[PDB]
Amino acid sequence: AKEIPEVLVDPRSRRRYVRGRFLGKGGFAKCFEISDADTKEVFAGKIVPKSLLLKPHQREKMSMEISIHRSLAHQHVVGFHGFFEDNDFVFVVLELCRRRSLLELHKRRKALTEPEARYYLRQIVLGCQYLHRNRVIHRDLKLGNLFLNEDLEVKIGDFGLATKVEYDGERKKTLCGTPNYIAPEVLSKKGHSFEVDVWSIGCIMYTLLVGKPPFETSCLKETYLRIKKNEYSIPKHINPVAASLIQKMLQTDPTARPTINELLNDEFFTSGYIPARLPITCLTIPPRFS
Amino acid sequence: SDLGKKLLEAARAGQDDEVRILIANGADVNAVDNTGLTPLHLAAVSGHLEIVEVLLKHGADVDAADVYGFTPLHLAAMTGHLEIVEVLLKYGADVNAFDMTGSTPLHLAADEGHLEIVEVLLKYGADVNAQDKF
Ligand SMILES: CCN1C(=O)C(/C=N/c2ccnc(N(C)C3CCN(C)CC3)c2)=[SH]C/1=C(/C#N)C(=O)NCC(F)(F)F
Repeated sequence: AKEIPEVLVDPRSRRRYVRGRFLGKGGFAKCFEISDADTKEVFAGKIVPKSLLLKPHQREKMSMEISIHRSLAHQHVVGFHGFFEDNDFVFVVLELCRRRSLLELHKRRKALTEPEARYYLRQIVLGCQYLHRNRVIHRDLKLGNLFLNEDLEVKIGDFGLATKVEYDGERKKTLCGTPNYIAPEVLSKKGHSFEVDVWSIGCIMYTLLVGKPPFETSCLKETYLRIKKNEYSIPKHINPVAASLIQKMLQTDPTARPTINELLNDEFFTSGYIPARLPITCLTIPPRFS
Repeated sequence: SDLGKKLLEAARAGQDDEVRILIANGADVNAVDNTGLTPLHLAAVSGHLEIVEVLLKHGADVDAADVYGFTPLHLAAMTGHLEIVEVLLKYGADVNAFDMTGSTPLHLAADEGHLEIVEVLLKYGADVNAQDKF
């Protein structure tokens, strides 16, 4: 199976990108630090072998990620710089997020203080509101694709499971892969829409404040039964306003969850301290006035 | 490693005597957790000076980089632990080590307002125009 070219050549512009360090992988993709050989500008290069794109659902994922992401520009969405291909690889040029993702933050800190959860969650919800108003459902929101830049600003990425809503009240009936936080309506026959993104934000909120996932056990079957039955417990130390907002988002009936705008306007976002800046120490140890 | 996991826990928690025991019993001082933190990173960021010295004498890798590209010196500089900054430099810590943002311990100390650390790092040859290249 083909080695990745050491230098990525865009056949349109003929810009050369030198391949640097491995950053990450998942599904059919590896991501690498790449730099313009002329400007010295540094990007994340997503690299996908066409050997892993022979099936319909895989070619669908690559094409849909590119067509959705290339149309997006927002403070809380990964920068999209371009895409090109040779005979063996598809190459996607993205904003390098030098402070990893909320997964790395989660593994080091476990439960955040509430003000830090409030800081990160507002940026997630603003990015997702911009997606929902452009008729984009992400469908795979997870700590690992909530990236951080040098200013610890959240950037939503990995639009591989994303879809575009084509008409009003449409219920999508298919997914080209399995979401991280499976909404109960995805487990059912009834189809799904924007509200899967609000479910996933509810799971992320629980995880940031509690330090573990709300439904995940060792057995995928037990987990799915817990989702279908809406069985989870919020520990008693979570503040009431936060607990109430987790309960609005983690409801079986999707029409009963708040819309992304109703979520943005929840009392949680105004009930306590809103940090301006988090210190860089917040990646490893708890802050005091935050 | 079971002793590796125990040594990481002891160093984080500042349990000096539990650290000396684990080392004597064959603990990897270069044990790494699920985001690249070593015992030295965890002692350095938590302000546990005695454990930093114990680890360095028992061969702890002074420039071990975590999943952010932080060395124990980066973590000591951003948390304002002057004695740990000095001990780490004396054990040959790269004063101009770069994290994955191209930041030196000096950039991080300046950003957090640890100006005593900024002064110490300049004394041990920190370069204000330190630049990472490809
Ligand atoms: C949003 C763009 N993006 C990034 O900016 C990423 C940045 N990862 C970083 C940043 C800084 N350092 C590292 N290291 C591994 C360093 C290596 C040296 N070491 C000492 C320290 C760690 C990794 S990963 C990424 C992805 C996207 N899209 C992506 O991983 N996507 C999922 C995929 F791959 F599955 F398709």
